[PDB]
Amino acid sequence: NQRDWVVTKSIWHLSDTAIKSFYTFYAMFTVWGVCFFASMKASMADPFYDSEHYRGQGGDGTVHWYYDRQEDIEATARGDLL
Amino acid sequence: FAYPHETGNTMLFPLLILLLFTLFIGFIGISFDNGGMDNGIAELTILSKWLTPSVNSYEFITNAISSVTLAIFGLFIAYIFYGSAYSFFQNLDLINSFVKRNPKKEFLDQVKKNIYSWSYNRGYIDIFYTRVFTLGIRGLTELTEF
Amino acid sequence: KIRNKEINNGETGTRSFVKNGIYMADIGPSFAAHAYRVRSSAFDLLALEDLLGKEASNYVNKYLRLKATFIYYDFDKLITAADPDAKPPLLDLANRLFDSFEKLQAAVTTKDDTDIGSCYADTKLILQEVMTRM
Amino acid sequence: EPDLQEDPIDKWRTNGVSPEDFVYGVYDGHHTYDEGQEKKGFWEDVSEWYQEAEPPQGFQALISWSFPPAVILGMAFDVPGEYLYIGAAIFIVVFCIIEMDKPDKPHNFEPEIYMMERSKRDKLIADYNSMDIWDFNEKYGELWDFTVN
Amino acid sequence: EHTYQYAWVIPLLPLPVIMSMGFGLILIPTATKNLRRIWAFPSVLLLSIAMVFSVQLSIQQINGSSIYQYLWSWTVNNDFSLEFGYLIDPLTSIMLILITTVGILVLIYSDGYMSHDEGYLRFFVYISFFNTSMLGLVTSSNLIQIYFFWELVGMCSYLLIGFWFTRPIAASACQKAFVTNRVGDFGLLLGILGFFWITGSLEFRDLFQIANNWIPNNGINSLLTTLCAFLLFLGAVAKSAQFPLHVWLPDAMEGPTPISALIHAATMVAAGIFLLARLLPLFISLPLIMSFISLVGTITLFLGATLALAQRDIKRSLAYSTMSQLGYMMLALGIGSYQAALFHLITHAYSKALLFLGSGSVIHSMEPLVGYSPDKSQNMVLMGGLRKYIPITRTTFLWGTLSLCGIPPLACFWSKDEILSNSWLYSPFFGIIASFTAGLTAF
Amino acid sequence: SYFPWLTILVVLPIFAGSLIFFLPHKGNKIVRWYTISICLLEFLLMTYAFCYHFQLEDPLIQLKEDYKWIDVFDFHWRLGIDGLSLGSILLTGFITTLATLAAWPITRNSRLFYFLMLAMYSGQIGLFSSRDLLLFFIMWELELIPVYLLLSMWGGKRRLYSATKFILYTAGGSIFFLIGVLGMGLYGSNEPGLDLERLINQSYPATLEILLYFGFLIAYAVKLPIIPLHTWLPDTHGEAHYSTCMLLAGILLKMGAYGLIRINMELLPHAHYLFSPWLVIIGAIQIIYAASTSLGQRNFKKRIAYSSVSHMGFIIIGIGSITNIGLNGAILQILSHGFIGATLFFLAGTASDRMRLVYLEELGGISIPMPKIFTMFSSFSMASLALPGMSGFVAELVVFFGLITSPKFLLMPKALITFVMAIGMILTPIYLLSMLRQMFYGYKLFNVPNANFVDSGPRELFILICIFLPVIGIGIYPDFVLSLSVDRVEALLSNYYPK
Ligand SMILES: CCCCCCCCCCCCCCCC(=O)OC[C@H](CO[C@@H]1O[C@H](CS(=O)(=O)O)[C@@H](O)[C@H](O)[C@H]1O)OC(=O)CCCCCCCCCCCCCCC
Repeated sequence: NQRDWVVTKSIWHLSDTAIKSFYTFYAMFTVWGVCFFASMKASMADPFYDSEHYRGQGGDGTVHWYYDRQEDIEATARGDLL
Repeated sequence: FAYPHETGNTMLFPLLILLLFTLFIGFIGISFDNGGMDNGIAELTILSKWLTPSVNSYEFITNAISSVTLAIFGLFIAYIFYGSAYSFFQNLDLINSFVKRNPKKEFLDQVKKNIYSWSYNRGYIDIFYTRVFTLGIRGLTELTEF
Repeated sequence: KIRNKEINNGETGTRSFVKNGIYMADIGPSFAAHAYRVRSSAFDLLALEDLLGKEASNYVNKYLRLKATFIYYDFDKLITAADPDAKPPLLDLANRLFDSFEKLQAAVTTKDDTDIGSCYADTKLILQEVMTRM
Repeated sequence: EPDLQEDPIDKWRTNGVSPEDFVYGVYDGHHTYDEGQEKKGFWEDVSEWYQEAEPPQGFQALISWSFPPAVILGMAFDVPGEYLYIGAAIFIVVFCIIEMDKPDKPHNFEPEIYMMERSKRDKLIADYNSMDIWDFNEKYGELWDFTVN
Repeated sequence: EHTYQYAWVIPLLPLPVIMSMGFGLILIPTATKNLRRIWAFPSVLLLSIAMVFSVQLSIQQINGSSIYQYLWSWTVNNDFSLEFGYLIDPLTSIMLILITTVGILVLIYSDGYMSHDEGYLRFFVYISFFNTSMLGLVTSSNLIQIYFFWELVGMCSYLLIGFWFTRPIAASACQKAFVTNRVGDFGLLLGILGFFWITGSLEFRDLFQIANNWIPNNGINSLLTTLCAFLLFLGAVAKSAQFPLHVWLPDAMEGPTPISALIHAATMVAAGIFLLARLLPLFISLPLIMSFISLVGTITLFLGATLALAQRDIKRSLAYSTMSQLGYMMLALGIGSYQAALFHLITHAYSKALLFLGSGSVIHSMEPLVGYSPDKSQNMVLMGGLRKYIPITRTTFLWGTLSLCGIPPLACFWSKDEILSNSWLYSPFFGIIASFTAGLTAF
Repeated sequence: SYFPWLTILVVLPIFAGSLIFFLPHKGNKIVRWYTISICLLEFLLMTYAFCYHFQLEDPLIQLKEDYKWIDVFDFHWRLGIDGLSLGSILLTGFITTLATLAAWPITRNSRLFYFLMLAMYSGQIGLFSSRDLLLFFIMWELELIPVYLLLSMWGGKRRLYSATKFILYTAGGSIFFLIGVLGMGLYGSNEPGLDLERLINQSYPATLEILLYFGFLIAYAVKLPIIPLHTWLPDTHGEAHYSTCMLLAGILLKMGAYGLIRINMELLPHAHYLFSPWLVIIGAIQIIYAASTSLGQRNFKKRIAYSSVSHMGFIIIGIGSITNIGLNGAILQILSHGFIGATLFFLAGTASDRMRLVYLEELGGISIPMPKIFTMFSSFSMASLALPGMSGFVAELVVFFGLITSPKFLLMPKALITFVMAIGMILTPIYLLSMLRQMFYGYKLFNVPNANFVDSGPRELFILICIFLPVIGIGIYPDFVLSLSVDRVEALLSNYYPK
């Protein structure tokens, strides 16, 4: 309503009301069933995960492949055998 | 060899329009002595700070006089120290005297040696939070790690 | 885990819509700090049937309970702190209100459309009078 | 593999990994007093930026563009939910069987097979994309057999 | 007039541009950043409407009316409810005018200033977002819903301080300028929860009534109602720049000059003073806090005053001066006669924004002669003497700095004189300090 | 209705992923699409079951069913969704679909990997939908092997030590859970006993309530990190692939809270009501201890792990302080953290793998080459700062309101604990912005070469945006996640007996 508070230092009066989405909390979840549209933004090109400046695909592969050092020591042994 | 010429045509319009504000706004609470005019029905002596809750006074006159006296005194010492000499408001006779018989120059400068040393140190309270707080938590993290 | 000190609002089978477990801060015993929160709470249940009067009234029985428990307790705390004379009629008022609240809750629990409003008319008529007898 | 060593250990809380703001080799020359005005419009810039994916090509675009204006209208002139959740259902299947039936590219496969002697071309392109189940080139047993010409 | 049930569109008025740029700034970065100057118009116009929708909302209050407020329940769950909404009382319209005017002006000044820069559009988005958040804070019904905007303007100020995000000092000042008002909002939230437990409500119409009159006797809460209010006062202190928490304004002035003029007359003063002025109905029952407010005011006043000395960086001495000036407002609030404190705030807002904009103009004018470098520019000891070269931006600096010094015909005079009179009327103990700083500032 | 949904919803992922095996088709390509289609189908079926086959207005169980499985120790296929479960079920489906998407460019194995992902999917839903205690335990421990394999096959430098510590620690923690199972299973097994619905009326004697309570609480403190039982988290988070870690620190942690809500507060009241205050104290000191040790770390992955640890104190303090909102604000908190922590770990793992530098001191100015990562990172940092607007605020606010209006406290600790809790707001930005400033601000070398430095493409950007939007949508109007009317019966038992 429009209750009229006569406060002891000023000239107030107010008006309030209660509102809440009745059941459209279902309809908004249905609309957010747009994750079924997560397929057009996945078939798009990958930025660099397919770029030529990338080989090795794990979570530590490219970073910690890093043991061509052993193969290089072996190549050194082979060159010494030559 | 260049010169500080004017800025663009857009950083002056707001300056001017706001200069228009820094003079008129004083008319909100203009005064308390009959307002200032018997005509001009645009809220003359009902001073426009009526939004707030719900000759001139001799005491207020003398209080404002003391205020503006300290104001002009500060302005005057500022003009003495920093102001130029080619103008007509630095008599410079006294200036030509308060270097000749300056008695306490041996003491006064030390006051300088204090005051500046303070302001450059940014009001040491700033260094306090540095040498206490951001050096306290930096050790507290190490402690709760160990 | 909270008791009442004037047992006349409890009708047969002494209970009500009330939902225990609601924190009501201490306001002090006085017939000025209870006749005020009772007002400013009974003001809300006027604004109740403004938007959530129709349109899936499944939250109405989740807010009427709440903002009527305040009334149910503060009105007892009030009816205690009053002179002997003004107590009978204030109690009579109490009786008609806290019965209309049970009626309204029981009617809205059925998920109707016109019965809800027809019943709310009576608790509005009475509840607009509560904001004056204070 | 040389991997030169390190040096007089730096502040644990080095303010910003940066050059200390003495030799910050321009103030206002790195971020602000910099811009001019060149070219390139708006629309021929937008429809030259949605095509650095070839995101769909053909039919796979029609079923992907006309879907949102059919599942935003759906929340009006209302139709039962069952209809709405088989619509999105048959989409996610049709769009999938067109994706997985597109050709393959070298970056898709293993790392140890990504790096061939540039015979990867006639090993994968027109060699993989021309059969169904042949496994004559089944070289996923890595010991460098390479089993190809 | 009934022009209230449509007033709620004020804090949401510029928003339909912000989301329509950030998206473009994130999805399509090379197109929106090519409509560079055009993007200024849809913003400076929209916010403009707010201003003309506020004077008509304020003129009414001048003609005499009654304040309104609208409450809506945005949560109905088991055993309590939460409200939101706003109110339009005299102070709301005052701060509304004072924010929208300086906003619509600094927008054009920024269009002039940041014209060679690169982050034009991002800068405009930040400005509009800070503006629509501040416009929200000033019109807010219950405490929780003003806290919801307090931290928003805090985050806006943070993002604006470290704007260029690449100068290794502007990357070390934003962090401090966030953590300080973070401590402030910590105190604010603790005080809010304290008063909630003590009174049981959140809105002013009930808090002012309950807390003042009805409360139990010394069940220990008396110590709590003395303590909790100190926390709200601490928050209002930290958002402003008072004595214990002032270390973020001088270095926070590192940001761009228009922002340095919007976070020293629009938010620095509003979020600090406004809250205390609105919560004044509470503090009249706590004489201890009435004295402590005046004490911290007349401490930060004199402290800011005696630090503008010998500080040879214009965008730093200006910040010290505005802190020493906010000292006066904090003192004036601590004696009840805030009817002049608000007037002093209204004067000082413009009287300082003008000086900040003038300083920015002076910097960019002399910046081609010395290298592109702070402390090689904006250092007025190798500068000095510009009356001959740039007059139109000089008369404004003079007629602003004289007004700030205090001269009868100009502004910022009739306010500080009234508050000095009231200070002397209270007690000489800090009346003499006020009188002395009133001359040190003129120096 | 009797057409079983939950049975389908549990046996669809693992079954339809078992076809990845025995399918010789390619190296990596077709499996990605065949897995994402199954994930989307499952999520759509989930939301269809929720929308038109649920009420939000009755505190009983919905869609329940049961069978006969072993019949010696009464243990059935009993299965049913309820109010508390629903939010976590939806969040699991959502975030696990998005994690499987984020795992797109994996070609190392790409056949065992997606199958294990689907297995973890099915296990999570099985646990969150359980209705029989032994079956709850089965679903609990079923996921223990897939996560170990995902750790030991992909992720981090020292994957092995982290993986073995994690598996040993969790398996050991589940021992006390099995102890509680054996304890309350044999307590009058003629009365159903192993039907989590028909245990609400059990009146156990003293000195046995406490032992079962502790047998469950130890396992939960193992799963959900509580201070003396948290040492395992930094290793198993700083070493996991971001695809794994998303669902790991967004779902698997919240199981320790969902179980504590479901089988402790609902079954053992007078064993939990005499132990709530110490839970509250532990959570209060955890909120500050986790942050004070986070600030000390030096590799930002472990810093993010500790930030995830810290927010798990609000859940604790909401489980204690027995109110409707305190318990209810905990659920909103687990949702608004399953969003934020998952997204933050995704961003950490995406910034890394582009710079190959883990220690926060050498991270130059990455803002110059890649703007969008910087934007979407600062945004979620703000979210984690409990900043208003975003959903990281309202959860903590309701937690405060639940503690304040609690009935099992009288004003002495009800204020000091609130104080020590609010210190978290002073403490958290100090360690979040300290990372945001070292790793992003400042001008590093002239990193002009557009190689090993590319802003997020379409997939990662869409993932970030699609997880971000729910945060705003919930923080603006938080009644999308207050569809809980079980607490009006969940907190009905406790609320009058002694003390
Ligand atoms: C009237 C009497 C008054 C008496 C005094 C009262 C004072 C009250 C307020 C205390 C002062 C607060 C100043 C904050 C300054 C700041 O933000 O620094 C910024 C630094 C940034 O951190 C650092 O930031 C660095 C960057 S930089 O250096 O900041 O640029 C970064 O490199 C580094 O890693 C990082 O650690 O912040 C800190 O290091 C610590 C923040 C302060 C923590 C305060 C905790 C709460 C204190 C409450 C006290 C209550 C007292 C009463 C108890 C009953």
